[PDB]
Amino acid sequence: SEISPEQRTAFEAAVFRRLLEHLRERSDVQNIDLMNLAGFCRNCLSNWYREAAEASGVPMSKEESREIVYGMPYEEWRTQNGEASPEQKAAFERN
Amino acid sequence: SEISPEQRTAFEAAVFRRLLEHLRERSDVQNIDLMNLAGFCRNCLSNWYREAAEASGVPMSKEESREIVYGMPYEEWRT
Amino acid sequence: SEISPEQRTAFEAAVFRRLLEHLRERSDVQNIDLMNLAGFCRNCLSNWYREAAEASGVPMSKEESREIVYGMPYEEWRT
Amino acid sequence: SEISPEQRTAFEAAVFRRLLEHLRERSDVQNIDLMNLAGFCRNCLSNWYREAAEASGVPMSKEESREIVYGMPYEEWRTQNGEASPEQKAAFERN
Ligand SMILES: [Mg+2]
Ligand SMILES: [Mg+2]
Ligand SMILES: [Mg+2]
Ligand SMILES: [Mg+2]
Repeated sequence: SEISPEQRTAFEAAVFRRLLEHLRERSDVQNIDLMNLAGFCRNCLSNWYREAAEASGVPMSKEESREIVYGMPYEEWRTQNGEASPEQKAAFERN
Repeated sequence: SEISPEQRTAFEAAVFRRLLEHLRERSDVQNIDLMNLAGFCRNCLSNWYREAAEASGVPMSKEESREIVYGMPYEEWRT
Repeated sequence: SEISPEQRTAFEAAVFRRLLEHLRERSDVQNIDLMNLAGFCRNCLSNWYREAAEASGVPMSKEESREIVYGMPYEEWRT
Repeated sequence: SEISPEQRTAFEAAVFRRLLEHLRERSDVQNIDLMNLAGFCRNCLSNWYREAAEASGVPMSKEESREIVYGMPYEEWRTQNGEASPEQKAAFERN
């Protein structure tokens, strides 16, 4: 019921980590499609996180913030691109 | 690294609040299309937030979580 | 095993149609609660069906897929 | 647009395989909770699949149909039960 500002922040951070989980398992969900649809993507998330750290006095590169959001160097992730969609796996890769 | 657990929490929470704000301004983006593309929507966000509070020992209703994500009662947003 | 690819297709399709039928009769179960519990709902089913048709070379609209899953126009079900 | 009965069946089977994927990745989603909520679970799916095979003249045990739905012997799956929820992983297993 009655929650502290430290609880609100803990719940925001944790829900953010749930989102990150989720975008990592929906590796098929393209950033451009996210961009086109929703005006953000995993890159906007990395940038906003960078902005937050820089405002807190923590210097951080584009690629450091991306490793945080992606869970691996962004290069390791986007070269793990080339792969069938969930609906194409289901259609052709099973029976 | 040199970034403590509590710095991460700060940055993760700020980024979440910025997402929330950005979804409030992109009110033209339908939960349905977010769901069909990405497998989550504003209702999933409210659900994950509620589940986070529960996981931390704080019970919370479906409507409380939605108030938080939407920045208003859900039914007022539904308009 | 002794069960061919085409037997599987038969059985998988029949089980899907039985699920569909069972969700039509459990119209008291809200898409929202299905979504918050299981991470899918009747709208995800319609979306997956549309994506299956697309994956097979057949374009299909959001409303066509929903007609199939709901057994009626979505808006008529929304009532 | 205009689709054959063989296409309808192919799309039903494939959407069923997408569901099965999904329930396998949401291994945290309990059958009882599914039962309580929705009047079905992964066991009802196994049973219906069994009924369909038996009607097609294919004998199949309770446990064979379950291996089909679960993707592994049901024993290997339910002993891989005891594990933190997604929200508890996010809360306590990260920073
Ligand atoms: Mg972006
Ligand atoms: Mg959702
Ligand atoms: Mg859904
Ligand atoms: Mg059941």
